Amino acid sequence: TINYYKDSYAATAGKQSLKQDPDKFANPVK
Amino acid sequence: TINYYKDSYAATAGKQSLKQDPDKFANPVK
Amino acid sequence: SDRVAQLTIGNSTITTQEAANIIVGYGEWPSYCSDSDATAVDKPTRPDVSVNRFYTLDTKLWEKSSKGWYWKFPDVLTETGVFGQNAQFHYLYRSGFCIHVQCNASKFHQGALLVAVLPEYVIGTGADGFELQHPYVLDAGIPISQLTVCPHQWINLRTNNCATIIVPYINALPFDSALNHCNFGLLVVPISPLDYDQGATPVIPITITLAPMCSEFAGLRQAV
Amino acid sequence: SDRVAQLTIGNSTITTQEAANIIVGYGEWPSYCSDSDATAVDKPTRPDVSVNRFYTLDTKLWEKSSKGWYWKFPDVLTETGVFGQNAQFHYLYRSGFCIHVQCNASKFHQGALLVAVLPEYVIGTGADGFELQHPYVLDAGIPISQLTVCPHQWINLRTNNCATIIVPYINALPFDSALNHCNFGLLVVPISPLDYDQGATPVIPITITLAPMCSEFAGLRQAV
Amino acid sequence: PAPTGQDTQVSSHRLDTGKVPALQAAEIGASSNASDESMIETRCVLNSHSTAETTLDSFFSRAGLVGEIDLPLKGTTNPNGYANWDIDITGYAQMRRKVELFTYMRFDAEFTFVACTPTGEVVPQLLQYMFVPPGAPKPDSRESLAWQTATNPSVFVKLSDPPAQVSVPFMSPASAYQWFYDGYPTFGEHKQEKDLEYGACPNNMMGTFSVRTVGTSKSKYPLVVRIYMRMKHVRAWIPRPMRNQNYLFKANPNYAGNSIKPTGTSRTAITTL
Amino acid sequence: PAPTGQDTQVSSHRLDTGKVPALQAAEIGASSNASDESMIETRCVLNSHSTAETTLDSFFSRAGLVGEIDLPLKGTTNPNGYANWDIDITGYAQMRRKVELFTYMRFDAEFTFVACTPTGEVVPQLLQYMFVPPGAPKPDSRESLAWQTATNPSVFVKLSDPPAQVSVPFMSPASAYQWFYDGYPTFGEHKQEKDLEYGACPNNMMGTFSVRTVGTSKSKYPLVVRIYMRMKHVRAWIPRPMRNQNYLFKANPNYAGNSIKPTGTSRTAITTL
Amino acid sequence: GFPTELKPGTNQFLTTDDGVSAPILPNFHPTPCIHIPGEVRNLLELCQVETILEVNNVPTNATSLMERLRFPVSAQAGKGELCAVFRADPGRNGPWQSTLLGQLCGYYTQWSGSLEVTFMFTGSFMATGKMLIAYTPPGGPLPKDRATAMLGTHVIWDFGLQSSVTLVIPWISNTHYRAHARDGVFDYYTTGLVSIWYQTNYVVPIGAPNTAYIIALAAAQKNFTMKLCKDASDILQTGTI
Ligand SMILES: CCCCCCCCCCCCC/C=C\[C@H](O)[C@H](N)CO
Ligand SMILES: CCCCCCCCCCCCC/C=C\[C@H](O)[C@H](N)CO
Repeated sequence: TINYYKDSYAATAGKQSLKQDPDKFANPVK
Repeated sequence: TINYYKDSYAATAGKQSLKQDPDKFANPVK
Repeated sequence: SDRVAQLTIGNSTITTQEAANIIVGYGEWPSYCSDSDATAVDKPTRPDVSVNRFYTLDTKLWEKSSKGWYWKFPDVLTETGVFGQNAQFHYLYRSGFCIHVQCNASKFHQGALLVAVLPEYVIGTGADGFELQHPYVLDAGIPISQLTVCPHQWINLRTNNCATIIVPYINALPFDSALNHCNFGLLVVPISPLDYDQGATPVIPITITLAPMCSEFAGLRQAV
Repeated sequence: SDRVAQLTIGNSTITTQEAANIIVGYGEWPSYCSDSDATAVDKPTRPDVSVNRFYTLDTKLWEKSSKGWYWKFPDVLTETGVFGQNAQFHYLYRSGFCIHVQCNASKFHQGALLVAVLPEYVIGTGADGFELQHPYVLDAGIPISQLTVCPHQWINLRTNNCATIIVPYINALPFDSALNHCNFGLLVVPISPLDYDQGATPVIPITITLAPMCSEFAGLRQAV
Repeated sequence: PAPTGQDTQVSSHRLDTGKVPALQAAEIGASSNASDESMIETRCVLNSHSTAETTLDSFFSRAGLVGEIDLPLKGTTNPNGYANWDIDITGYAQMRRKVELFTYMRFDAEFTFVACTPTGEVVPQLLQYMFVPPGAPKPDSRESLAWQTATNPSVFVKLSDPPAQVSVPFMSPASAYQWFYDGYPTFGEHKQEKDLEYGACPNNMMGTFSVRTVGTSKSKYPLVVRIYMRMKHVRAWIPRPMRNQNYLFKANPNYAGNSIKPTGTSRTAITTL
Repeated sequence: PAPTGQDTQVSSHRLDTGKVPALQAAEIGASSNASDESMIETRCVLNSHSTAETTLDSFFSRAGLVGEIDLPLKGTTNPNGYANWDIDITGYAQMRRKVELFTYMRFDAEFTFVACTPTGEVVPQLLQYMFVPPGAPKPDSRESLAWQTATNPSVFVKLSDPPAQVSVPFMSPASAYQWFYDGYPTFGEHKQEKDLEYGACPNNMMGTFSVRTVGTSKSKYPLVVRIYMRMKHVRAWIPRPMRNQNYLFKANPNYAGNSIKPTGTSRTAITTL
Repeated sequence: GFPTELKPGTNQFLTTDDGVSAPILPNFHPTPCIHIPGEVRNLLELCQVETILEVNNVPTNATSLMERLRFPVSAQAGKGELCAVFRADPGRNGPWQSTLLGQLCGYYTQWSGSLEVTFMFTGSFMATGKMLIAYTPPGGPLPKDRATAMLGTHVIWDFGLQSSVTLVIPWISNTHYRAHARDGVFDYYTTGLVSIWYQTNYVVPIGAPNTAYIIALAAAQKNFTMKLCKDASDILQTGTI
């Protein structure tokens, strides 16, 4: 993220973290 | 504070310091 | 081993000899509100055994030309039991839910049901439930073929006769009112129509049973 | 120091600036049923904050020719609040009680009251209380002069204006029904009649406030 | 972690009784688990395809039209050189269908305003965009006293300059925005009138947008303003089935009941393509 | 320190005589000290709400209108292409009510001047803003010799360019500005004429603002200039009750005596909402 | 001051740009975020959830719009009759348009990976039979009989206690990615065909129904990926809203 002001919500989107949890919706079986 | 000139009064507002003294006005009892 | 099942909570028990395992909604068991999530300043009440038990709501019949039914939560229980009394005597409410749907037939019947839970079911244009008018678009302009993305189970008359869903508290606020907001709605739609030949029993009732889990109340006032 | 007092429990608070200390009935604070005393097999419910709070019942007037009044416990609260709802939804009940009597007048009035608690008050021949017909014999064939052997306090208009009594659970059974048995009865009798000269305020109301402590319920069924 | 797609391992034929990957029981409610290397004979493939374009930020951080304001010279809408526009996203289908896939979202925003004449020509003119939070005094004319913007944020810009843009934080009292609200906002009796407030969530009403041409007398050009919105730092919860039928009203799932249409296309017979 | 709001600790019921948090004596003149955890039964809440938006800098560092200058072609105010404006803040209600909450302030400033035609159109024209400290020669015409700005600061700018802005220091002889001055500025006898100087503080008269269109002959467009002010590095002392009635005159607490109005709204009965 | 130069790219508003902008509210802190169950971190997480497929998309009228979710099965003369066919192209308009995978794929130009279609039998308990499901790779036309369809990859499905079988469509292609297929030139990316054939019969004793139905659910495998985001081809409005 690149920022030029004093507020964190004025920065760029940046690069997220590649994580997946496909079992939350596909395999919710106890 | 960010400044680009030789005078301190031309800078930005910046971030203050969070301090409170509520007892000055609410509890002035000796 | 996942063919017989017994679920007990409070002072009620449910048994079934043809089950289809248990679906936990979004892979999270219900829990209480943590000290960091809370916003109220008054200590809440947790009646525990007196409001966490199985309730039987009503019976609906399955016909060869039925459309489907849906219910709303927790609107059904506001006039039933100690859970109803506490709901109208308090302003803030939170709880989980365990829902059990029963429908049994013989070996010579056929048909299939779609049991699903859809949070925030806004309907476009009580405890007894309503009947859908346009089941293809779920009465809200969305196709039913994509309903499986929600926690769901099937009732195939040749395989099982029951469906179990456990749903935690789903909302953007730690507490909310039980008389003005319905967290989710339960849907039961017949995808494959019922069929049998003359001479078999033509009445195939469907009954709904459910039980709140880990309830909490706050904000005492007069009954409204 | 025992002249100002504040009592708080649940979400209610009571303040008084002219008190007469606090009487603990029989020198025992209320408590819960121990594991050795219990006889039931089902886990009881303890609503805690939702049923342990101060309730105001009704107001009675003090006249120069009054006889006295008495109430019954816990018969008064069976139609009031969450305590009432739980009482009719459960079969077994136990609890303690904290009772506060308020009656204030000016410095030019005079008179005295006798506040006392008498367990198992069988009457010989609701929430609003009754008026005694033969106060000398307590309407049961016993002299009132010996009533002080029971937990009691006085309301002397020149000294204080309130009386506080804390009473634990008194019975021969660990649990009992709240709709068929009255554990004790509260008595308020004017021993020294009220007196004032014309021109002073002639209305001297008396109001009763009380609060259950450490309640417990068991045996859930339909409301009766 | 899942930075790339899964590989494929070498497999051979299997003839044994008791283990059956193929047969399943979909009545349980869980998706399949049989893979390619368990039903056919496969080889070794080293997959290196990136999955970074399907993230929430990669899918929502694109600008879209959400608003339209007209300031005509002769007409009936805004003939006084000022306009008031309540902040809503549900005004246009492309963005609405995208954002309605989920139930709760939490995000910042970047707003860009493009202004020009109805014919597309650019003329020298000055304006003032004013953000009016709920409860603030809303202007009622071109020379209203509320235009002093003593506390409310405001922007002065010209048509000939590049379009102005600002960054916007998350201002909801709740923990996230919700596009569906199954309930009512008041403790009333809900006889008939309250039904017009069905689904009206107070947690989504963020304020009012005000625009005027800086001056005392009437201007000389008709003007149009277009508001574009872009999302960043996006989080989502609880996906729901996508929209099927046409839209009719803002903040309402109403649909045309007499004209109902299937999701896809149709053919003549099931045994023929 | 106070970076966040206070938490709430777990409390239980108390029945004891002698300690009474509830009863108080407001005749002393000090606010209460009883808390939530001392009058009702409370739980444990971990508060993490920030208090950084209520600071003096966070409340005063927002621009506001303070001035207005007209340079018409035909009229009676300034028909010669030059204007003189004494620096005052009390000209407009929104900013005045905000700044009058306190008695003494000490701050820097950032001034922004926006210029355009009365209709809002932007035309190519050149001007000159000149700051005239007290005691300096004030210009009297468009071609005055004092416009050489040999020592006084001055700014040359065009209408088509973005609005000009400058930074301003604290120039008072005193230790802070004061918006109220209970006294007179001269040792005179105060018979009647001096009463027009009641409250006139010489420590607040900072100078004069001068503007003209650079040229020898009359210009071709009417022009309007708007002055916006923003505060930074703000300190305040001795707060006072806020304003109630309407304003009548600059630097005067006068109010309309015949039309006096209550602070808030009114109802019919005290026992009914 | 510092001398600079302007490159020929100034003053343009680019929608997909990532840039910095001036905030409007100085020193603002948002409401804290509580834990809400069911968070999505990638559009691929919910691309692997089975949804109902509309193989029998014949009817169109309002009252029978629900009949598109299943296709019938009954007893025949045991000559290997045909049941139903369709094209296995997720992005192309057709039966796949009714699934969540089909709708999401419309937002992305190119895709790659293996698909998976699951069939469920919803007949009586005493009805038995076997079916053959075949997938013909590109190049071969629609099979004219079972003996011609059995050449491609196929699976034999047996009715019983386990009522569901899954046919996996392996990623067989010449290119690393495929664009969306359509009629005309863009048929170069066609994935193939799917057919369902009777194996022996649909046998049923006396006193039991003669007609049953099958429900098909489709999803994607663990190597499914998409790229090159675009806009959908359908706009759900007919004017001002
Ligand atoms: C220069 C001032 C302009 C800035 C104004 C924009 C700030 C507020 C934008 C709100 C962001 C979108 C969230 C709003 C709520 C929901 O989208 C809709 N009300 C849906 O009901
Ligand atoms: C380019 C030159 C323009 C700069 C002129 C502005 C500089 C002086 C501004 C004064 C700052 C405000 C303080 C002034 C005094 C009080 O506000 C009022 N007189 C109140 O009585």
